[PDB]
Amino acid sequence: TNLCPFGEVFNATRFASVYAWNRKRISNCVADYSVLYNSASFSTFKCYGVSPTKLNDLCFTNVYADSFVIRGDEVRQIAPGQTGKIADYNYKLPDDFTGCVIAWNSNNLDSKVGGNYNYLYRLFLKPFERDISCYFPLQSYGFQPTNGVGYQPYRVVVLSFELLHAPATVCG
Repeated sequence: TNLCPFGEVFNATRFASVYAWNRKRISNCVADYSVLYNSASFSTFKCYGVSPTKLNDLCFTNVYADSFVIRGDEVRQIAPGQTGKIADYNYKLPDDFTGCVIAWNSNNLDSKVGGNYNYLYRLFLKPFERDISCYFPLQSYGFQPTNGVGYQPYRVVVLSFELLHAPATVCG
């Protein structure tokens, strides 16, 4: 009864840029979701399609966990059926969304005094596109603890749940 390894998913020291977002497939383990509901420390807990307390009693063939870091104000840009900077250039999301969205503060880790220029965004998609490639069309965020709330570095993970013709691999 090996757990699904979410300690390196949530408590990774370095995530990725939003144009190179880290997707990790999760299969063949047991996963606990109610402790992620009752962690009581996430600035954004939103679960689409299905309630998070009842997710512990469900089974899924494949999970895709997508991880990136965005600004403050555009946590509201994570929805299906909308427009936005992330929604057009960085991470577009399909309208049939049964996965769930967790975001939290990372001013403590993803920013520092004097500027954090770690992360990169497409300043110049279809759903689930990771776009790799006279200006260069990309820019870098400027991250300070003295930056504003909408300027704050937040970490976002997105859980995509799939049922296929395979037998079920991830349960609770």
